[PDB]
Amino acid sequence: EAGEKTVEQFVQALNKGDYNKAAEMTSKKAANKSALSEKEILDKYQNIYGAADVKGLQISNLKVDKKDDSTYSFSYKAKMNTSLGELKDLSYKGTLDTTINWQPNLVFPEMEGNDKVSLTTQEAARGNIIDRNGEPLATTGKLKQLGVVPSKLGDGGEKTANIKAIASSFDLTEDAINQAISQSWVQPDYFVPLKIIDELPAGATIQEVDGRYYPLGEAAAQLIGYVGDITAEDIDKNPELSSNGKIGRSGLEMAFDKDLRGTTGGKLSITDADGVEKKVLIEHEVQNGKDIKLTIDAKAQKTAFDSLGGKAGSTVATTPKTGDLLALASSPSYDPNKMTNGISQEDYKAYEENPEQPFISRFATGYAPGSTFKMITAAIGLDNGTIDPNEVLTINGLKWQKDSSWGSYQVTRVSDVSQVDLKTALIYSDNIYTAQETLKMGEKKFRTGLDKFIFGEDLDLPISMNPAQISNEDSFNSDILLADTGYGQGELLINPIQQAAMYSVFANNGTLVYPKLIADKETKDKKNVIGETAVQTIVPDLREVVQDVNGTAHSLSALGIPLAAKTGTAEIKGKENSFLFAFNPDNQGYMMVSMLENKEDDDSATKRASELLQYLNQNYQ
Repeated sequence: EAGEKTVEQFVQALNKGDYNKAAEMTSKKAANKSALSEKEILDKYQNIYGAADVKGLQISNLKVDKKDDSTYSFSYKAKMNTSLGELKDLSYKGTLDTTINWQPNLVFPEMEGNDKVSLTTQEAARGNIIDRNGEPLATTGKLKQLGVVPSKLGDGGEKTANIKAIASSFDLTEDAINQAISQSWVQPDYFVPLKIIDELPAGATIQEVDGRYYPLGEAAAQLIGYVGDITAEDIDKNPELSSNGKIGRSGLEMAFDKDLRGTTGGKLSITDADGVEKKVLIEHEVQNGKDIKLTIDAKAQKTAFDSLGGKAGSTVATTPKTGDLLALASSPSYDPNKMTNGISQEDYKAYEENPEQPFISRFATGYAPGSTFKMITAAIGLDNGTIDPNEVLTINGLKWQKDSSWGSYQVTRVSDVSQVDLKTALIYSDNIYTAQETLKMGEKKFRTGLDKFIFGEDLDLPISMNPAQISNEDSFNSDILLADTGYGQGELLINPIQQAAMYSVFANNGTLVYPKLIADKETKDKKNVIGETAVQTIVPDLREVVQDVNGTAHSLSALGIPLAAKTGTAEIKGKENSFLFAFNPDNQGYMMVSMLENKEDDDSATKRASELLQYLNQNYQ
């Protein structure tokens, strides 16, 4: 009858922690109907379940018959979550009076009379994400935790005045302080945690508590990611997750959650009235999460993020001969510490509504590579024999088009240099030279040179990422699209990591070295991507891009360090992105690609790259 509804509500009240209503659905105390009073059932359920942090109690196979004229029996299978994992396949049985004749059979299947529960949980320590030199990127730190002692809080209006004072001095609703103070585990003299603080009234104290901590903060927020309290929804996906631990929601905290979380150790069992083991429900051994060391340099990461100055952009720093990802900075960013602990709705809405989008991992976002890609188009042209470094094109003005069939579109350069060869085009960042040489090269030869790269490949990196593409379809279907792809801004989509991968060929004499994030990983490369002669022709021109007084990266020559560089721009609609590629041509110890997305006028990726270049030249030979 309607007794099935009485069982559904009973499991629903137990599922969300409401033990008083669940106990209110029980029958009066007797020997035929119910074994305890409602308060006794309340205390038993709290003491047992809440100690085990029982959440996500879900039932199935619910069958309800009718035993006598006023009794109806019921049975169902149940699944539970504890600090020790999932309790699946649990057979519950009992009677109905519609009320519930409660027996200790309904706490755990095979308890009877005055049986107790043994919960010994003592373990867990999430693995640490450390940099290439052992510096912490995601460890456990001592955080400041403000909470309230109910006894030292006051009586009557004193308590209300102090609650309003604490709620006003730290921005929290009065109802939160009163709800945490009135929760069922709290005692008058216990420390009730309220918030973690990034003038303490009567009752407010602050403790030092272990918690997930990110030393670099926003500087590595996109890469490392952040952690969050496990919900019932997450327990639905993976059963072995403890119902109280933390789970990585983004970045490497999520990509490596199984390797970093370990397994909480303990034993949940049922004992008799005299404490002798009856049934072992759950038991596992303590296993802390495994630490994960990356190729990231802590100081290089911090410097590459600070150099972006909060503007929209990204910076990737590698050791091109091995592929070690020294730095993966994305700006703007968010506070991961304030994200894992206590984040207000207003601040999270400010994060999500920011047009610059601090949440996106810009180092893994496909972009038009800009006129930097000129290098690639040059190398291909030097491999197939299309581009003679000696030949000089006569270019008049700042705009050019193949013919009047382009209508209103023209390729734009910045410097009106009449005689332009390859070295001059690299020094002045000439887009017209590149467009003309690309059109003379043809689509077939250009795509032949391009397919020697990593277009369409899915890199072996623990970062969510889409493979780089040359264009939308397999053919350009347009001379304009071919020319624009020539100087790196058509339907091209290459994220900064893939950009560094492709550009590594100039530091390995034509061999592409795939980027590496895990330090233990072996070095994988791809040989004969571009010819050796193309490298030995372009790299000195890339030196001239810095040394010549009209090189677009001449401001770096003041640093007095061996640099081979190439600037770039990309117009999308108008919005303009700035690019800088730079590496040590003497020892190939480091390589760097930086980007300013939708740059402010007078701003450039080269204007902010000096300090990172100095650090990399000092510490990576």
